[PDB]
Amino acid sequence: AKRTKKVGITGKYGVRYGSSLRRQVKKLEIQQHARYDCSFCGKKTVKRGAAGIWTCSCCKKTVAGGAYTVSTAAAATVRSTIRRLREMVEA
Amino acid sequence: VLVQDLLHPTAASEARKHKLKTLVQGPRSYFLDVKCPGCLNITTVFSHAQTAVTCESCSTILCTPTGGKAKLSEGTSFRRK
Amino acid sequence: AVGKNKRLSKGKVVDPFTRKEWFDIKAPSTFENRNVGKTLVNKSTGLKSASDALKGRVVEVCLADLQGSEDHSFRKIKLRVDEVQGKNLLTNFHGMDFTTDKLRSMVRKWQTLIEANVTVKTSDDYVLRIFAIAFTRKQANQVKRHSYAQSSHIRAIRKVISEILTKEVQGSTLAQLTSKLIPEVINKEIENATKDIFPLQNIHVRKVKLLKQPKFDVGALMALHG
Amino acid sequence: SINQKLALVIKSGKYTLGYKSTVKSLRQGKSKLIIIAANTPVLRKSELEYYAMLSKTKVYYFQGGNNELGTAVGKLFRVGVVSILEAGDSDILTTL
Amino acid sequence: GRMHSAGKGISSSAIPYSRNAPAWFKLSSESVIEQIVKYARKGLTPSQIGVLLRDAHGVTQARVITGNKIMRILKSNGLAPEIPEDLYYLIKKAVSVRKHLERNRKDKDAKFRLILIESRIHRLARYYRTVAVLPPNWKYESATASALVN
Amino acid sequence: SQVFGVARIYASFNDTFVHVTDLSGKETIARVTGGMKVKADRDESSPYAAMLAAQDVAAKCKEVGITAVHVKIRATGGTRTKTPGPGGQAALRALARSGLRIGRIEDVTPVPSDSTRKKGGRRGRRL
Amino acid sequence: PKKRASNGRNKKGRGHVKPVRCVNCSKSIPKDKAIKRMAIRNIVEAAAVRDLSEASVYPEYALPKTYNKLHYCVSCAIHARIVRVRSREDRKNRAPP
Amino acid sequence: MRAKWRKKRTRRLKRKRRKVRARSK
RNA sequence: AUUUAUUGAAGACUAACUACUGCGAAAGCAUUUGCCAAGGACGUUUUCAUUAAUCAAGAACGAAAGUUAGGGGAUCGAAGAUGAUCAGAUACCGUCGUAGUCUUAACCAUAAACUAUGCCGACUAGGGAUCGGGUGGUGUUUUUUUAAUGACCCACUCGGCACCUUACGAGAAAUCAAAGUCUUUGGGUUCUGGGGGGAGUAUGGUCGCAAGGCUGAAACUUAAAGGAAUUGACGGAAGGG
Repeated sequence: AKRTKKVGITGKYGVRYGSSLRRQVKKLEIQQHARYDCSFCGKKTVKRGAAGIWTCSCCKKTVAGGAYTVSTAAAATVRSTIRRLREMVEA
Repeated sequence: VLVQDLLHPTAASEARKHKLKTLVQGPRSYFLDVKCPGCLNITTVFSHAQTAVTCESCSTILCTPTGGKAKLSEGTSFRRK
Repeated sequence: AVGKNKRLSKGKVVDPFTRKEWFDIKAPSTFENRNVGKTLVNKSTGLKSASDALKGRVVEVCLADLQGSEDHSFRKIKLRVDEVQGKNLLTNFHGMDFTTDKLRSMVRKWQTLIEANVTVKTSDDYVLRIFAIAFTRKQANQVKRHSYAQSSHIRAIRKVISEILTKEVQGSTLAQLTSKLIPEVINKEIENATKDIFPLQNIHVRKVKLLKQPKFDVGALMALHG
Repeated sequence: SINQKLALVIKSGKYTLGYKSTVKSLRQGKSKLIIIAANTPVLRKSELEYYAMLSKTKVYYFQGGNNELGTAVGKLFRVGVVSILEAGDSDILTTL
Repeated sequence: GRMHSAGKGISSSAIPYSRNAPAWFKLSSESVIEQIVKYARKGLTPSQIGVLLRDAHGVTQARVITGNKIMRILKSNGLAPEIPEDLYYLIKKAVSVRKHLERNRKDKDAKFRLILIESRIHRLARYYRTVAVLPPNWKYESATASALVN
Repeated sequence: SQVFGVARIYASFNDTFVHVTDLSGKETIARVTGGMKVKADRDESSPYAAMLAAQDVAAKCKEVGITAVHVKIRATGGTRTKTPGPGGQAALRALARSGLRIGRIEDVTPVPSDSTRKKGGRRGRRL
Repeated sequence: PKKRASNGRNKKGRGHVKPVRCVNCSKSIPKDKAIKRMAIRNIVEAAAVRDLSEASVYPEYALPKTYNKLHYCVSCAIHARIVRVRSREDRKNRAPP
Repeated sequence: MRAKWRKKRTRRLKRKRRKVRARSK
């Protein structure tokens, strides 16, 4: 059914380590165990192997990315600004 | 005004009003016979059209559309109906 | 305040005018009044080289001074110190700018202001940011009080202005640009471009700023002072 | 727009999805048009370009992925490629 | 009065008194019918079909030219769509706003607007499920709708 | 013909500065202020003290050899009051009546587009 | 009671207006509510005009002016006599003399 | 007194009641 | 130092134009350009056909302040420090200045959140101005004098933000085109109030990280509080003598 109200994956941590620290880890633990979308095949077979190794089982590829999510917002801004300056220089 | 013949008004007042306010609503649009040069292919066209209509020949476009009526191209023989 | 100071020297005269020499600055070939003023600098010891210590300068002077007229009064030219040749030193363009009172005069309400900007390169390796000011206007035979535009008119006016600016300066070199801003052909180009949008009075040009120059090119500068 | 023209062919015409059936049709000459997703192996993409070069068929690249192209045709899976064998009703082959 | 806003606009049509039209067009019911099926056969909607017929042929409105209306005609000649036209457009606009949201998570105006669109969806779906053009157990759900637009 | 300086007056409330310089500006001549003339912290902005400072810098610049000046009037601007103090008109009239020649009066007060923040609270200065 | 009909401001169909700061007190007051005036004043203030004209290198000189808008709060306006209090019948003269 | 400060006096008072009652439990 | 001249960096902000002007469900929204979807009004001889109005429960958004973690961090500035003025002044005024002010992710769910005026529909006095769409006039002006288009003028219309005058009508009055069509009482629906205080307090649930929010009494006390106007008196309020 629905077992727990609000601890989620941090109910394995029990009554320890403080609610706030259990809350913060919760956000990132969800993020790191989830399946994501491979840009190469579109399928939901991307998972973390290790910190910043995100590999897709179906299409057998691996992409470098954030330790806990596969695209970090810092790197997103960098992609966009690289694209701007790259188009400009050949132009 | 105290009294007026609302059952028999003047043509000018019912032409002045909105078309949904007359004693029996009816449209203020119309239809039109139009013919591009060359082939006759005498075609009917609506006033407030929303389309860019032509003749069966080719792109011989007659009425470009606008938010109210449709603006007809320059070389077009057109006529009320 | 003459006797208020609590300390003049926490650390524990000769007249600089006799220590300073005068210099006389000239315009380029693009302005009829060549001689425009003078300036001062310390005597060129071997320690300092007053020539370069003076090279680091710029001067604002009015275009009425530079053209003998009174219609050009409301525009001022900043000319940069780029060459010194034996006490008749020379300048070159740095930037046009209006006088704040003229600008504050044409702006008034119950009209609509429009402004455009371009960041465009010229033919001769400079890169300039030009601006353009336009106002709307009550027609003659009009009776309403304000004459406000409709903002789609404004994007269209902006676009046609900006493309005229880019079109002109891309092909006009710096000296050519200077030579074409004194008559203000740009304004008549705009008004003939825009009379199918809005009547649009007060179409003057506005300031223009070297954002990064090329190499000096002393030959071209001396070519200007032929 | 483009998705409506593709939908008309799905309703009226006929088609085949996927790499294997497409290249089978392309060998036979039976196809008219191919659409290829953009998330796609560039090798497979280029291979289809070669096959369509031989067959003289036309090619179009879809601003989307296999998932997006699949939703367009009205199916509920990933479609990296689709082969139009005949349309009958649409102006798809004529336009674009 | 125009439920999802505060406007009281009345920009409508005014279909005339002449229920037998139009005194100059003397072509046949069968001709306008074959034209209707031709437009519906290239896959047009009844609204656009009547628009086209009106502003290109002499067609005041199909209900007086023929004996009946265009949706009835299409149901009778076998081009009866799976669901109603207006419901189809609401679902299209819904998925559009939904994908806009999923790429731009802070357009709260668009979240609100999506809520109103889906409310309208639900209301017209309830009307259809009560009057049997749709069956009960039908329901807007998101991914199935994204598929159903074709 | 005429040698030119520039007049640069700054007529802030609480002080009216005058100093004269070359057409370029870096060559400075004879900075004097109202507070240099008088004692009391209130008459720093006094137009009398302003004309005093104006006449001395006119004398100094005449004995250095200037003939005319192009005038630039200024006030605080930026965030603050944006309008001059009385020492402006006073100093400009004084140097004008001193006999130095006059050209190109212009206002160059900082008139900022969209400033940062004007001080003294939301409710204001509760004087 | 409601002393006015526009509540001392001009807001209809808005609900909000960005503020402006005054110039004597610098109180954050809205824009529609303020006591905006306009100063268009000759720089010479009409007294030194003769002196500047004679000391000009060039005659027929335009002699420009200071242009500036003046945002006032209600308090500083009333105190400096810009506006003043009006009878219960002459509050409604929405135009000036 | 002013109504706003009446709210502030009660709120500060109220949070003091909360804390002391927390002490017993 | 203050000042003036040539640059540079950082962050915030969007003057003047800016208004009895626009858009938005409300809070709110002002440099340009590009993309993303949305929306109102108008025009319609298109289509469906009563699908609709208002709503306990329930959900979405919700100024500022405030909270959590990153960035950022210039002005301004709760706290705090010093100058004073004062009988006192940790208040006004001055000079510093941390939190904050900006942004990303997540919370908070209030405001004089006001037009103190629920939402939907109808009918009823005039007049002019204005915003958006539409219609008509060999109208004026505009390019190549003159075609279009555009921008103006005139007339009409629908929908808006409001206004000016009356007062038939209403109200306790101020006032109001609704706050009218209510003792000649009934178009449809929702929420709230029953003298002042105690008290939006206590307790109990419930939501929130907290601050706090939603629901929310009683005892006891009192004959008044309160609204709008009239005349006087007063004012470190103005105008005149």
